[PDB]
Amino acid sequence: RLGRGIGSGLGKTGGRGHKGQKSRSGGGVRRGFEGGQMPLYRRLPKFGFTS
Amino acid sequence: TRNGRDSEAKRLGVKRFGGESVLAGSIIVRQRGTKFHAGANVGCGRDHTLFAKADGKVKFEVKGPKNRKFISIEAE
Amino acid sequence: GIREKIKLVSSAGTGHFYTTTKNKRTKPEKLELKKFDPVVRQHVIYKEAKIK
Amino acid sequence: PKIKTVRGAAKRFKKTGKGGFKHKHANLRHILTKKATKRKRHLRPKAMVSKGDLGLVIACLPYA
RNA sequence: GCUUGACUGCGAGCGUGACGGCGCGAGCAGGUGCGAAAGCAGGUCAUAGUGAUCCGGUGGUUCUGAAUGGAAGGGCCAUC
RNA sequence: CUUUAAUGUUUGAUGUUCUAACGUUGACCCGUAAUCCGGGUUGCGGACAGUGUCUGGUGGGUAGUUUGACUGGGGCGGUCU
RNA sequence: AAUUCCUUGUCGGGUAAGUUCCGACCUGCACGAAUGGCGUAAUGAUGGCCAGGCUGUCUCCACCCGAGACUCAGUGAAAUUGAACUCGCUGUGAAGAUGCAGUGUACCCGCGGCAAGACGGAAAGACCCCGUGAACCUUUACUAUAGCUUGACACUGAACAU
RNA sequence: GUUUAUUAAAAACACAGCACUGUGCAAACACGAAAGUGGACGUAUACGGUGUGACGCCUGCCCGGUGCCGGAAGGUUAAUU
RNA sequence: GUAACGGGGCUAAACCAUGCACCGAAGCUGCGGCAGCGACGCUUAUGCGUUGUUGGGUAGGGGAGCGUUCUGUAAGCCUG
RNA sequence: AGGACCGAACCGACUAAUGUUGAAAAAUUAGCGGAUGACUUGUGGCUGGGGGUGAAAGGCCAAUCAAACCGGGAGAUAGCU
RNA sequence: UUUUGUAUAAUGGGUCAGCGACUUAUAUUCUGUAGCAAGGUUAACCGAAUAGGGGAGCCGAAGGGAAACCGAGUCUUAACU
RNA sequence: CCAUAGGUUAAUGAGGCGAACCGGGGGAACUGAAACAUCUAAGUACCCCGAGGAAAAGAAAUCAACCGAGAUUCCCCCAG
Ligand SMILES: [Mg+2]
Ligand SMILES: [Mg+2]
Ligand SMILES: [Mg+2]
Ligand SMILES: [Mg+2]
Ligand SMILES: [Mg+2]
Ligand SMILES: [Mg+2]
Ligand SMILES: [Mg+2]
Ligand SMILES: [Mg+2]
Ligand SMILES: [Mg+2]
Ligand SMILES: [Mg+2]
Ligand SMILES: [Mg+2]
Ligand SMILES: [Mg+2]
Ligand SMILES: [Mg+2]
Ligand SMILES: [Mg+2]
Ligand SMILES: [Mg+2]
Ligand SMILES: [Mg+2]
Ligand SMILES: [Mg+2]
Ligand SMILES: [Mg+2]
Ligand SMILES: [Mg+2]
Ligand SMILES: [Mg+2]
Ligand SMILES: [Mg+2]
Ligand SMILES: [Mg+2]
Ligand SMILES: [Mg+2]
Ligand SMILES: [Mg+2]
Ligand SMILES: [Mg+2]
Ligand SMILES: [Mg+2]
Ligand SMILES: [Mg+2]
Ligand SMILES: [Mg+2]
Ligand SMILES: [Mg+2]
Ligand SMILES: [Mg+2]
Ligand SMILES: [Mg+2]
Ligand SMILES: [Mg+2]
Ligand SMILES: [Mg+2]
Ligand SMILES: [Mg+2]
Ligand SMILES: [Mg+2]
Ligand SMILES: [Mg+2]
Ligand SMILES: [Mg+2]
Ligand SMILES: [Mg+2]
Ligand SMILES: [Mg+2]
Ligand SMILES: [Mg+2]
Ligand SMILES: [Mg+2]
Ligand SMILES: [Mg+2]
Ligand SMILES: [Mg+2]
Ligand SMILES: [Mg+2]
Ligand SMILES: [Mg+2]
Ligand SMILES: [Mg+2]
Ligand SMILES: [Mg+2]
Ligand SMILES: [Mg+2]
Repeated sequence: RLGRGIGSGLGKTGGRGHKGQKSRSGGGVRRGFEGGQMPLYRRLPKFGFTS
Repeated sequence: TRNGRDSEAKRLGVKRFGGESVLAGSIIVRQRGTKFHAGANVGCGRDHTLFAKADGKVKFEVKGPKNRKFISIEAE
Repeated sequence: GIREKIKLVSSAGTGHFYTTTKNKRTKPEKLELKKFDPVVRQHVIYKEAKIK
Repeated sequence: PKIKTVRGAAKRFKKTGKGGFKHKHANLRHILTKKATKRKRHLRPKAMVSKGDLGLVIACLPYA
């Protein structure tokens, strides 16, 4: 139970650190986000087909 | 200004030193020009990269009239 | 870059080809070289063609 | 609701026996002629996904 | 002077990168060239001369072919 | 085969003349106690105009947006492999 | 010059002295002919400048009459406010101290006054910057689109002539 | 005369006048998916738009650029066939 | 506002060179107490003269708890 | 005769002082401009939000206007505090 | 609270009381724990019904290859020590 | 000129209201894509029309694959 006092060890930040995306309500990047670059599953080419 | 340009460092130099045990094919030193020359059981790449042609200990020695520095492998 | 890429097609009819470049200002004559053909597993003469 | 797989990653990675993922090498589409044959030959065989990207791949592929 | 090794399939073991990747490589197989041979040749003294993926184009391929036989389309190889 | 002279055919290009579609914000009659509308009569126009689909051009008239970063603040200048 | 950067251009007039004004000069950085040029009586809560009259505007303020301010009785707010036992100086210090160091001074507490400080009060700074924010507006930015316009086909037919 | 009701009344806007241009009346234009209405129960001595802004003396040169107007032989070119 | 020994004050109460003392911290050592961890002696889910050692802490990670309301326990138990 | 003159009502709002938790969320006092006209005013009516209306200031459209107010999408989104 | 750094003359709070912020659903992975075990387990539904039935399915015990295919091997290649 | 339009009576029926659900006619944007046009949001919000206790759909010019199944609707799988 985060954010329930000093003694709990997870107070005043809820384990989210300081003012990042993870600290915002509903914040955080989508799956595969590489900081702005096209992710590895897009740098590499498609191959094959499903039989 | 019209300056402020450079290239990424290519990480040259000696990778395995004297007396180190190496496997066949391991490159000992990467260089520009023949700072070192290939000796016994040592090959020379197309970019003058010296690689081991046999397993053994790396030994540095100086021989010849030109006072050059040679790398050889003593395969026990 | 003004040198243009060309393809060398094997004469054996396998359809294998190599690709390289050639200078068009000089050396108008077609390029003929003996190169290995993987389909017939032999070194045969390759003839210049057009990349398309 | 059911988790949706990232379809772009599902068309490029196949799970292996020990849980790994194999992918084809890049840099072999349309500027390959100027690349040495040895370079092209090494890119032809299939490759293993690196350890750093294992977490990202598994996240994109939860059902496989 | 003679030539096309600016070879095809591979590659022990290393280097350098967070990664994508880049680089070096003896040796093996098949076919070559130059040498009488030992041998050397998987481009250029080396380090710049470059652009990922998607989409589309071209050639090859008994891989696939939505009832079946084809085909379209897709895949693979070569390549723009 | 060329050169093709004529021959029918099949599509078009204009021009002229019609009326019967269509137009009439011309006249008259009726619905009708009515400057609407509809119907009738007549005149004028007429295969146009006008409208639908498709299509080329034009279109800040009206929309949705874009208009980079580094930088001894920013802009300007310079730089980006 | 509602236009002149250099610039208070130069000369003349007005003043004891005029970076403004007026008249000229032309060297128009960067006036100019209906995005009008030049003049123009009259008009103007129009802009600038000068003179007479006039005056506490001023030299330089004085007095007086009223309404507040002050005292008493009654009623009785407000913005603000971490807590205060709430001094000066020099130095230090999230780099301009009532609160730290050193030192000096200061009996306890009101009332009428003045505003130097409490980086005083007011309002998540309007300037500056940032966000892959917002909105309006512009155009030979991009992509569209209403509208306008072109042709084909349909509504839409006949005859004749080339 | 008008204007920023609530920091700007002005040299700004309007103004009579002037010129260009569009508009033949089912007018142009505008409001309207359309019908219709305004323009106007007016008809170029009229109406709309634009710029200038009484009056006096006057309004010079450039059509290359960008628009607009006129031309239509040729080049290019959509739907369709 | 002295304001360039913190101040007083100092001709050594300054500086230089030798000493021997002492003061000086939550460091160290004593005498207790708590907790984590390591290999042992017996015994070992417990625990034992254990012993050695460790125990500043934000972001953050791990572990163990307190208390609040409600359900079962509870037609029980506490209670004019 | 006059968008003529001086000047009350009426209407405007140029200057200054006060007032700035006001008597007043724009006023009062002393002056000021127009005051037969493009005047002013009463009572009704019409034009509705990318729209109106505007002698044109992005002015005004219920103390709100470079796009009114109310409800809904809606717990928009907010790499910021 | 935010910071390299705040007695800071940086933000927040006049005070008290009450209220006020890591939840929920589904899916997936990992750890712990319990059960069964080369097997494990049912979903909807049936059902006097938290039982039982229902193994439809799902995961695992076999992989390699783009695929056809082959299979404790398989792919690559004409072939691989 | 018959007619027709039109007109006057008489019978029936309809008008409006109401929560959600249903069918149909229209139909956004914020937002996500770390911008933004295709796309997403979403045929959602909203507006309009109509009906019922349910509505809609419905008795193969359907699927299968050389074996067969046998209208529509709903649930769990198939399957992210
Ligand atoms: Mg912590
Ligand atoms: Mg914070
Ligand atoms: Mg963070
Ligand atoms: Mg088929
Ligand atoms: Mg725009
Ligand atoms: Mg948008
Ligand atoms: Mg910048
Ligand atoms: Mg000047
Ligand atoms: Mg002078
Ligand atoms: Mg002058
Ligand atoms: Mg001018
Ligand atoms: Mg002119
Ligand atoms: Mg002009
Ligand atoms: Mg006036
Ligand atoms: Mg004057
Ligand atoms: Mg005077
Ligand atoms: Mg004080
Ligand atoms: Mg002080
Ligand atoms: Mg100080
Ligand atoms: Mg006092
Ligand atoms: Mg005072
Ligand atoms: Mg004062
Ligand atoms: Mg930026
Ligand atoms: Mg005002
Ligand atoms: Mg007014
Ligand atoms: Mg005013
Ligand atoms: Mg004017
Ligand atoms: Mg011209
Ligand atoms: Mg011309
Ligand atoms: Mg200690
Ligand atoms: Mg209870
Ligand atoms: Mg008058
Ligand atoms: Mg008067
Ligand atoms: Mg004042
Ligand atoms: Mg007057
Ligand atoms: Mg208002
Ligand atoms: Mg808007
Ligand atoms: Mg609202
Ligand atoms: Mg929404
Ligand atoms: Mg919100
Ligand atoms: Mg403070
Ligand atoms: Mg405060
Ligand atoms: Mg478990
Ligand atoms: Mg059961
Ligand atoms: Mg089964
Ligand atoms: Mg193998
Ligand atoms: Mg977005
Ligand atoms: Mg009923």
